[PDB]
Amino acid sequence: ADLKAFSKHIYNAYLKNFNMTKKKARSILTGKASHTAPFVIHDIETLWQAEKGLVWGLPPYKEISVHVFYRCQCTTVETVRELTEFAKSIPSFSSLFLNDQVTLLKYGVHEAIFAMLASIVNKDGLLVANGSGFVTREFLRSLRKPFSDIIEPKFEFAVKFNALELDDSDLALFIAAIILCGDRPGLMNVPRVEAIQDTILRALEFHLQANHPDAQYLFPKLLQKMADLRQLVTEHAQMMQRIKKTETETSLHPLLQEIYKD
Ligand SMILES: O=C(O)CCCCCOc1ccccc1CN(C(=O)c1ccc(-c2cccnc2)cc1)C1CC1
Ligand SMILES: CCCCCCCO[C@@H]1O[C@H](CO)[C@@H](O)[C@H](O)[C@H]1O
Repeated sequence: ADLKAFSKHIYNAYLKNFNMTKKKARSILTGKASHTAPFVIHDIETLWQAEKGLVWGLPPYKEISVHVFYRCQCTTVETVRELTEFAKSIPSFSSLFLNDQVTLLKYGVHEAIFAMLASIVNKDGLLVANGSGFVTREFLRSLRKPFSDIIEPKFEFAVKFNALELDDSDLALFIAAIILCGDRPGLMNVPRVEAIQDTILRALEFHLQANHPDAQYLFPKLLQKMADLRQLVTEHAQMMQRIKKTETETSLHPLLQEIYKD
């Protein structure tokens, strides 16, 4: 009965802390938010114009693939910051000891990052710089290995995910469900976390039958997506290890070194 209130507070935490909603993202991608459109980045020259000021600091320069890799890090570290504030706005999360909070964010943020990335992605590319840019998938494909191999799987997941047609209120509960996961290694108060997760799942199962009355099997499809996200992030972490090993001139932000340390 109270699930509607617990879930409303999660929605508010979502709207207060995340830079862009799926709502705002889809209106830009479809040309319904402004009479100015995102600047399309599809090669070195458009990339250079975007950096020069059209659209928008980092470690010293090295090459274009690496440059784009540093822009991906900057966006992930920033999204880690929004996920930390989102999580702390969930009272039951803030009741956990600080070390359990860190353990859940450490192993959950990338799963949650890649779930939210679908919102800014279509089959042809994705938005950057708060919607001022659009970077083409074909450009990101043209990057040299291993940087194109770490990017392209996220588009595959994103286009299938977007076929579920979730709105921001669905996503807020789904993200909370990914972060409050009782399985993370070294978790201290596991029973307390599992109870929170279960509450969010029940809130989510209720929310879907109200918001998507005609979509059947959506809840078990979303549970499957959470299992798919765990595997996508396992493969992402393996690809990050190879970059650490073979791309020695490429630096990793220190906060990402901590997440990938284990
Ligand atoms: O392991 C880590 O934590 C760091 C390593 C991540 C490496 C893989 O990152 C991927 C993969 C697929 C899709 C999106 C991203 C990065 N993201 C971007 O929004 C993003 C930002 C800027 C550009 C960009 C800017 C300028 C010119 N060209 C491209 C493109 C994409 C989302 C945060 C995930
Ligand atoms: C900002 C929230 C995201 C934080 C994710 C980074 C977690 O790094 C971990 O921080 C712990 C210190 O508490 C260390 O003990 C671990 O060795 C380290 O892996």
